[PDB]
Amino acid sequence: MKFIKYLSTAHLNYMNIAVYENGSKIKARVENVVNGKSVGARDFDSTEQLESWFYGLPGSGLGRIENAMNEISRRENP
Amino acid sequence: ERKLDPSDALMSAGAWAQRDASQEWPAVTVREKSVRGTISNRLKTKDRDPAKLDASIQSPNLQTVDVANLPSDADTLKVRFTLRVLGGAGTPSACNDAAYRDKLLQTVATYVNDQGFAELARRYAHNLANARFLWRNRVGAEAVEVRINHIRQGEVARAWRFDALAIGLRDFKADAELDALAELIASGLSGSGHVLLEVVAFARIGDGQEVFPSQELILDKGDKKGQKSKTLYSVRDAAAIHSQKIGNALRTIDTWYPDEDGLGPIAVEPYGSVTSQGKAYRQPKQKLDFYTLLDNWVLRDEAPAVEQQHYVIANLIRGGVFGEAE
Amino acid sequence: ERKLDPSDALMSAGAWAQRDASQEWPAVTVREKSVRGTISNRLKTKDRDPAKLDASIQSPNLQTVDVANLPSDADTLKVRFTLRVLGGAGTPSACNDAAYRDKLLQTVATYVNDQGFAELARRYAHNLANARFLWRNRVGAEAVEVRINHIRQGEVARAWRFDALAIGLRDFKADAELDALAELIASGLSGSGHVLLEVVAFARIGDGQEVFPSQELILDKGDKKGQKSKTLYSVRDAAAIHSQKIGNALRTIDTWYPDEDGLGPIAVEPYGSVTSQGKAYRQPKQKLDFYTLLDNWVLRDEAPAVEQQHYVIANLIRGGVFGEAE
RNA sequence: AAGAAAUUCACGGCGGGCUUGAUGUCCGCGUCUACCUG
Repeated sequence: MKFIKYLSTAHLNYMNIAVYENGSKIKARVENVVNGKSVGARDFDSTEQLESWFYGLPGSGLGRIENAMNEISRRENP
Repeated sequence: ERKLDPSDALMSAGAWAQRDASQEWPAVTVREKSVRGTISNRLKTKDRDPAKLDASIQSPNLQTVDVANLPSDADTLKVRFTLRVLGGAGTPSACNDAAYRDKLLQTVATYVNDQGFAELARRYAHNLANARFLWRNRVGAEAVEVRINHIRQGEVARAWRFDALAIGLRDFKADAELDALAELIASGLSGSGHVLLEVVAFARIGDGQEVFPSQELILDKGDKKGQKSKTLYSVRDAAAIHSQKIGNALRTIDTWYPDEDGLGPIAVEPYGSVTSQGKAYRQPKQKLDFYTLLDNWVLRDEAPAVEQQHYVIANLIRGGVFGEAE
Repeated sequence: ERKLDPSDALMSAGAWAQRDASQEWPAVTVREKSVRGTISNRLKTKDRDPAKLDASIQSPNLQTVDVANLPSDADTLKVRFTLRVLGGAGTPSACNDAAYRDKLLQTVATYVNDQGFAELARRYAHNLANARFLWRNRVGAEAVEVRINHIRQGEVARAWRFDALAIGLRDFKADAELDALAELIASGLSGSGHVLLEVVAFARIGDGQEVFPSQELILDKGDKKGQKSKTLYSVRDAAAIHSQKIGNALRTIDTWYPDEDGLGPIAVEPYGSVTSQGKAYRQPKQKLDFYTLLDNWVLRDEAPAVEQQHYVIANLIRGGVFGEAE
């Protein structure tokens, strides 16, 4: 639903962050790129926050994708 | 009268050890004592996506950057040594006794029946060709499962030991033996005479096997993989855990049993095509098939379900007794 | 009738070993036995800022301090010896048999079909020019990937061995061979006649390759990097782990397959420009492209998806059979 | 008071960076006594 770009060269698990927009919020549905079954997402404000807390996570380079993936998969927001 | 057991369970007679792969050079074949084990090395990968997609309802913006990127996971891949040509698989399969003496007896009358059937199928049907299935389709080294593929010469050395001393010392060449039909071999009849001396409760028998695939240098293997159930989130890096003994590479006994549980071409469909692993419901895990389905009558769970009442299977008994050996 | 497999999977016939780089001097080229391996050294870098910055929302004083400072880090750059001119890459790629005999068969009728298609495309289309793709675009040493760049003379010595003895002993000069078009070479037709004797199941074939890039002294390399997933926090120093064998520098087999999986200019777009790695979805990892997209019909996952029903691909079959060789 | 279970098929990590700069470690000091390589 109103799909946009990824976060920077998945994979490393066949898992991806796969940010895509909603009409008001933006969902960050951590998912595969094969058959399609995701793990837990998180809904929040626009891309301007998405790059902000995405850059606000530790590690360098690919570890930001991975620590972002573990950070979203233990979600609070249903 | 004489109903089936409410809960029956049988010990895995004809047991099986683990394998410790360790690499060698030919003409140093005989001296496999200080032969070093093969540590599960850790390659780290990058790919494309050769997996397909479901074609029900999609948006075409996905698959361009799905396919286009680098899927790059860490893959712990067991790799050989640099200057080692041979291989290794050290497994003492010891055969227990008591082909049908149970471990649980939810009705003792059914236990007296099944001991009567080991008395019949062990008294009438001699275990010559039976253990010729458990040898001539497990000396032709289905022991070595995926690493059998294109060996120069995969030599099996089934030593056998009373004690620290070892008397039965039989040597082979498992590329001269097929995997679809068991052919007449004299020393294979000696080893099947020895498993005759095992399953019919004659002696302590533990067959120390030392299989030497003479394939090549640094090539890959087929070691038994672990799993990634609730461990692909804490680590979230590995995707194929080649399982380990203390410092070496396993072959899990779970895979190692259908090396030798591959007995019967006594299935419903095939003739000389498929020699599957002799199981209840005869299901192979590869093909997602059910050879000997419920609607057919070549089940293990129809072999005492008919034989415990009516005594007639007629030499498909072997794929209903070897379902009870393991 | 005759639907596709629910879960198909094929063994990587035409396998590939690891490389152990080791450095030499010319006219000592022939005596590459005591040639010492090249340990992955550890340089320690101080950074700069060459990366472009964002265009959405900024403040122009950030690049004063950022472009000022030094985000310095350690990089384990594998460096040559001091007085060694040559190089080394010792890889025994052994070619397995069974070009389309599967490893998983989720429907046996599809397996009989695909064995029929290896019967057609191995009976009708002879593998002369097929293995001329797997040799004339892998003897021109795409084997050596980034270290091919500006060699004096990158000499490939594909020795071939039955045993400890070695009979097929072919020598080359891979700078006299292009990487965009395969040209007519007699000894390349001998080696492709030998991979003809490999993929069509004739002999045990393991090609011990010894590639000698004669570039220079202490220059850098292109060894295969590891990763820094959840290891850039415990150590938090290294940023490029050049992966190791026992005491040497790898080329991971993952990179080493598209040395030889680079087969087909049989793609959608290019003519004589790009000779990519023959894959399902034909995706190169560099360019983030998808040559042979879903909307085009030059997929591997449309080659039996059309050929298993309608038998017509017509010599783009090779980029739909070599997708099954590996 | 558990007994059996082929987890496997394959997989480009690369791409490029000035670590640097500058320096008092010193000051004293009983190893110790004897003893058949048969």
